[PDB]
Amino acid sequence: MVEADEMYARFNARASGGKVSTGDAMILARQLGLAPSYADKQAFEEKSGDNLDYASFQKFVGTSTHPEDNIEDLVEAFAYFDVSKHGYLTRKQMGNILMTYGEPLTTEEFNALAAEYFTSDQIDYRQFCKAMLE
Amino acid sequence: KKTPFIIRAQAHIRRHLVDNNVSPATVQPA
Repeated sequence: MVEADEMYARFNARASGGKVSTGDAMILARQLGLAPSYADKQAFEEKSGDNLDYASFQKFVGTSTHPEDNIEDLVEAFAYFDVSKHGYLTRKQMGNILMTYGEPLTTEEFNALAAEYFTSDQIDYRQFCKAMLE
Repeated sequence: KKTPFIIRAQAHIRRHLVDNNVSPATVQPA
C-alpha cells in the first residue's frame, strides 16, 4: 500500500465537506505513486459512486495498486507493434499506439510525454517501459 | 490481448504526467 499519512494529508487538503470526487481520487492516487486506469475509475463509480469519504478513497486507492504490473507484459505489448523487430519504435509508431489503442492519450498528454521521455525516432520501448514503471 | 497492457502503460504514463496538468478526467476507450 501507499504511504498512509501522505494519503490522509492529500485527501484532507483536496476534500470539500470531507469528500473528494473520483476525478480527484484519480489525481491523488497518481500523486501517491499509483497508476489507476480510467476503467478503474468507472468500475469504482459503478460500485461506490463518484463522491468518496476517506474510507472509500482508501478503498479506491486499494483497487489502483495493480501489483500484477510487470515490465515484461508492458515491453511485449509494444513489441507486438514492432513489425520488423527492430527493438525500437519510431515517434510515429509510439504516437499511433498510445493515441489510438487502450485508453488513448490526448495530444496534450502525448506532446508532454514526448518532450520529457522521448529522445529520437528510435525509442527503446524496453527502457521506456522501465522508466514508466519506476 | 495486448490492449490491457497498453492501458497499464498509459496509466503509468499518466502517473508520471500528474504534475503536468494535462490529463483529462475521462477518456473514451478504444
